[PDB]
Amino acid sequence: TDLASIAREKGIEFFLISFTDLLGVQRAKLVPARAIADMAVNGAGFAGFAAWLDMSPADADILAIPDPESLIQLPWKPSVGWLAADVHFEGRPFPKAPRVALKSVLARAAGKDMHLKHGVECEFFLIQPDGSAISDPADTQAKPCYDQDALMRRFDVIAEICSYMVDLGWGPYQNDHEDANGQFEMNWDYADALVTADRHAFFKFMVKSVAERHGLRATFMPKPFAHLTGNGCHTHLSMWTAAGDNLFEGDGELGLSPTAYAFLGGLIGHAKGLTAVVNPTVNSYKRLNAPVTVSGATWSPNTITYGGNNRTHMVRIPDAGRLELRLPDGAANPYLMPAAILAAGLDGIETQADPGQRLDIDMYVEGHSVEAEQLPLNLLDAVRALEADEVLAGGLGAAAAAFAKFKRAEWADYKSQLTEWERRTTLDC
Amino acid sequence: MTDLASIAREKGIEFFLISFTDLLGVQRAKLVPARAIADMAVNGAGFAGFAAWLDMSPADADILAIPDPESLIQLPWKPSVGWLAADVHFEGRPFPKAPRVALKSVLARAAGKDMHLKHGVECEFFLIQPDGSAISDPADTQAKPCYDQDALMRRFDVIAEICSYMVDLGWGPYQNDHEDANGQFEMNWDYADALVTADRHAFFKFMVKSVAERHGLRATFMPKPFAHLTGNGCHTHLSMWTAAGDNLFEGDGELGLSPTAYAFLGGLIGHAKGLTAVVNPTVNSYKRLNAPVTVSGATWSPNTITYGGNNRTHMVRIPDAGRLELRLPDGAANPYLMPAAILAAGLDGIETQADPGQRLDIDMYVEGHSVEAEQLPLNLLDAVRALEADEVLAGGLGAAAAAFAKFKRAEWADYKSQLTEWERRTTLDC
Amino acid sequence: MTDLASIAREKGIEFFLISFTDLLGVQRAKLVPARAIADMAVNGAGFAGFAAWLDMSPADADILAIPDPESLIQLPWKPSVGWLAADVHFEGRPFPKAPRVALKSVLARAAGKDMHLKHGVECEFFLIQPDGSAISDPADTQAKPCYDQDALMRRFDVIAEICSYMVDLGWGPYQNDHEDANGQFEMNWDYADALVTADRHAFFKFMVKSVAERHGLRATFMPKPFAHLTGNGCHTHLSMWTAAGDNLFEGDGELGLSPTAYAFLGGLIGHAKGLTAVVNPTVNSYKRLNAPVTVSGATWSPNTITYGGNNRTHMVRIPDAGRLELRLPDGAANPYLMPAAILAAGLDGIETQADPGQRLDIDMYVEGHSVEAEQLPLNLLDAVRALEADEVLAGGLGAAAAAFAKFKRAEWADYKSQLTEWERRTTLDC
Ligand SMILES: Nc1ncnc2c1ncn2[C@@H]1O[C@H](COP(=O)(O)OP(=O)(O)O)[C@@H](O)[C@H]1O
Ligand SMILES: Nc1ncnc2c1ncn2[C@@H]1O[C@H](COP(=O)(O)OP(=O)(O)O)[C@@H](O)[C@H]1O
Ligand SMILES: Nc1ncnc2c1ncn2[C@@H]1O[C@H](COP(=O)(O)OP(=O)(O)O)[C@@H](O)[C@H]1O
Repeated sequence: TDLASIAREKGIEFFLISFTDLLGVQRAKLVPARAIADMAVNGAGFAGFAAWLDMSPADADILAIPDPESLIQLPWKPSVGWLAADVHFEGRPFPKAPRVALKSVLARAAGKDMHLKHGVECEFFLIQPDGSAISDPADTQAKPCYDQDALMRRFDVIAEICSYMVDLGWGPYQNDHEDANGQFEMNWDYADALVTADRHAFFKFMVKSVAERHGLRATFMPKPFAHLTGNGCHTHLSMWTAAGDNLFEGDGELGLSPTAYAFLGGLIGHAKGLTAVVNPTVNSYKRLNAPVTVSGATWSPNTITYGGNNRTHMVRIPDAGRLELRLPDGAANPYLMPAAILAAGLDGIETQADPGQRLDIDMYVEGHSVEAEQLPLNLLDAVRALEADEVLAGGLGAAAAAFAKFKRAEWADYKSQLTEWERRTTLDC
Repeated sequence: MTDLASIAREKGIEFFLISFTDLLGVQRAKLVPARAIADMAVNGAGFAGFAAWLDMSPADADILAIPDPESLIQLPWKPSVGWLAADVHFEGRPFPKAPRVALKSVLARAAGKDMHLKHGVECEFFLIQPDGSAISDPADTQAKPCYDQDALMRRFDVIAEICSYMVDLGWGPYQNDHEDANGQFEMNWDYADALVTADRHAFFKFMVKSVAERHGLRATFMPKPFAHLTGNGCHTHLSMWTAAGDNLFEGDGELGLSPTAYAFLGGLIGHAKGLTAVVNPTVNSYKRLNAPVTVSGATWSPNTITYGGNNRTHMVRIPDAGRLELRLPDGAANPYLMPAAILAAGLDGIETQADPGQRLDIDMYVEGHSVEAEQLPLNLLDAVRALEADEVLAGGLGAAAAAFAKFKRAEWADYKSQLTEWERRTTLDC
Repeated sequence: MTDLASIAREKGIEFFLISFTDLLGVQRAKLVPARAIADMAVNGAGFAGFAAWLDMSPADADILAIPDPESLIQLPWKPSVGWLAADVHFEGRPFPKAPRVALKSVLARAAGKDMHLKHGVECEFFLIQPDGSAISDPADTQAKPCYDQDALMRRFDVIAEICSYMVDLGWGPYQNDHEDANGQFEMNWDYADALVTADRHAFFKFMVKSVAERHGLRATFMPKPFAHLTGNGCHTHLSMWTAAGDNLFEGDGELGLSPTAYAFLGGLIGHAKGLTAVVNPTVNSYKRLNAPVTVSGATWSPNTITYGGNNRTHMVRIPDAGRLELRLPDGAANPYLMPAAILAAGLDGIETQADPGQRLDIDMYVEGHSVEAEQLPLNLLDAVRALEADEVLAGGLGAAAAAFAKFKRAEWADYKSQLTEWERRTTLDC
């Protein structure tokens, strides 16, 4: 059926034709039902220059072509229908647009009968509308993870959103209060990478929208509070044949196949550059200065290492037939992130990359001793690692170079800023 | 035969709170939609143990909290949610550091000797301002406020609502009182098998806190929340039953007690110091009014390792034939570790035919200065040392004891850096 | 022949400040009454080194700070007090981690080759509100404020007072300027033997801070105290003299320089990265305005490892025949470690006949994007790594280098936990 006919059936009065730009910003146009047919076929016009797409004011408008299978009637306002879209420029999918970049990598893998499936653990904070503190002043204890009281104190927003995911058929299965005061997580079933990526982009918008409707605010910022741990976006990954078999399932260590370990080998070999994409902000690189590893230290790995059922590494092996990449944070682009991961993975497969030795230790503690390689310490270094990484850069195409340019400009901006701390500690130098 | 998915459908349960109690008594829970409960009930809900008070490592596999379907409680103030108590499992086995698991281990040993602990709890709590700075009722001020009719009825709405919930839940509530301190209250219900009472105890605190907050108030089970007032006890009533339904404490001796009851009592006396660490488990548990002429609420807490008689002045009171009341525990006492440690002490007393000593039919707050009675530990650190040195208790509670002690010493080091306003005001001019 | 007790009597000195500079540039001092100075001058003033920035242990014997009687300065704003610079001694020997001692070691090596470093410092500073939140003069606002006559005279009282002090002290002050940033100032004086200039540098900062505060203001030598303004340089002028009084940098080559000057310059270029760590020693030292069209005060700091010519756009300027100006250092540069590290780099250049490369007679803020010039370290951690990897510098400064690096990494770990308002505002909606 066409979108126009569905608009009539479901009572949809407007569609949000939406695309994700290089910085993860949701760009959208609100079009009345009477216009969906024309837009569905010809796309909605946007001036790509006004988004983060590294285009020119003199370029022809991009046409964003809605994927009708992505359709989501806003559960809090069903008369509006959300669509994810592919940005086209001059008659071709635009390779700097993240969803397009992802579909390209997916296409290469599918051509080898390898279909990436993933699921995302999107931690977020519920905070005051002005952003200055968490939403619950009573959520204060040192180890608040899974706090029953605080969890239920936010039952209304959490349960409302969860029920929405049930109805949407995402298979939500748990809601938690996470490690930091004010921090939460709502998990749902993994799916085909494109499906999960669309849900991911929609989910952030749904959480922000519902929080705001309850007089609160949600943030997926990696390190919103100086005194608390950060928002991870830990990602679970597996590769499937079209016929429905999990290629990662095998008879090797921990129930993993050689394909799984070669994929993991790409993740390891490509970790430095991968960091730039999945920890994509200046803020992504801040850490509590704590010798005694906080309860939430696990939100982020420090070392290019794996694995085991061990939340202390860059890659965890939770179970047979999957890998968990713990590297990504809450700012990770829903499309660029799976795309860059897949590019690194496929390469590991094609080069039969060796992931090295599994470390069955606590990398936060007994891993000071080990000569494990360290992850990039800031945005600029991660970006340089990305540019120097030919497989990764070539994997993502022109998205990589445009991304790197935006991040360098953010870096320059950042370097003009003063922290209160440096003023306090240097004024009397 | 208890199928959670089917009950969710019958009763309109949209979410379950799969919950467990950690070593510090904190309620840890995950909110799972009904569509996920079958899987969770069989396999458990995963939690990173490191993130709770379980003395685990960041690198450990997640624990799996396996819900006890029999504990199910639809939240009376929000029936679409079903609360479940759970046993922490680690590496395919029950996790001995988890309080509910520690308790079940002791009960199993007792049950193997055909001895079944039943207890009831007197969970005093205060109703206070949301910011915690004062009691909830500024008109509750009189020097002797206990059982004040006015103040009690002024909080009729919160108390009656919670009591009605307990009626419907089948706990057999039978009385609600204003207790000894201004702002202090208590709601009693029927004793039951220890695990049943423990689960109810854990749920009860959550219910009182939740309902208070819905009414714009706050509840606290803190031992000594106000410097000018007496404290929250968790006085505990105890009896031991055969599988066939006989109360072993019932007998022909003094006050209607059997020698078994007296030997159990003997274990409580013998293990008192270490017991204090578990049932008075916070730095705050050791604060006391400095009054030369006693006080109305002095009874909230015993000072001496003594019993008994129908006398609220001792560590152990004999309220009636067939039971002992341990008056030691305070409101911070872990709902599971407390019955566990008490049972460990009492089983040892029975096994050794422990002698409880002389019953003192005197007022221990007065006449108990004279009597050469042994004093209870005066602070957290001394209690913790007595616990670590107590083989029966430490061994009885398993690894839970050592982890508990490590946590308490860390709290103690924290406490030792703090300054009271008093010491500043009285020492600044030294 | 310089007797402190006798001078105290002649000149009315009631107290001495026996002072030393630690690795972070902090002035450590003890206030001793005149009656004690003889003993202190011979034996030194005791300090617990652990309590200053000297990377020592609580268990170490106190260091003894032995005052250099020749450094004596009666505080011009309070002549009853006599300031003395001191060498830190530990276990009967000069302490190599102490900056003044580190500097004297390098000078001794240079002097052993009949090479005597003389330098002068351009110590920019801002005059600011006592609370540090803004510059001291709310009327100093114009986009190009450099040498503003109005704003300069509006602070005539503090500037003239300090200048007069420098006149009486014999430093040969010759000019006072409003510098490039609003609120920024500079007071120049004659170059001198390196140790003399270093002592004066240390005293000067203290004098400016002290006099500003007496006038209800505050002075700061912080590199980048205001986000909207350029920074405080400590541009340093350098020449090397024989004992007989000849300036070795003077010669017949380009711009009146000898091959010795060019080889010295070659060492500055070769050792630039590591040098950056010492003379730009704070996290704050690496902040910069983000302007596409340069700025009036852009010159406060070089971006590239290049020279030279009478050109304020490079890391090294050749102001005139017979000297080099290193523009690298900022206001946080340790008065002793900075000349020490510079001299270590320059002596190596002379020893290796280091090639400085091509002089660039261009505007490096503009035309220096094109030129394939090497960039200076972009942050503290990278500078520190370059320093640790620099054998000549690390070896030249001795244990002072390693301790310095340890301190800077610790500051860095501290910095990495901080959030700017900018990143919160631009990332909260990610
Ligand atoms: N084979 C798989 N491939 C990709 N993602 C998966 C796979 N299996 C599960 N996931 C997803 O991983 C995420 C985390 O699952 P979860 O069972 O909570 O992991 P764990 O309990 O081990 O931490 C969920 O979104 C889940 O659906
Ligand atoms: N045989 C028993 N064993 C354990 N607890 C009991 C027993 N009998 C009563 N209790 C419980 O003791 C608690 C207090 O009972 P209560 O009659 O109010 O004591 P009293 O009036 O003597 O002070 C209640 O929870 C009650 O159910
Ligand atoms: N031969 C020299 N060696 C070291 N420093 C010198 C030498 N000559 C002058 N200086 C010092 O350099 C600093 C700057 O001098 P100045 O004449 O104002 O430089 P310019 O005007 O070229 O920018 C002063 O402290 C000055 O005394």
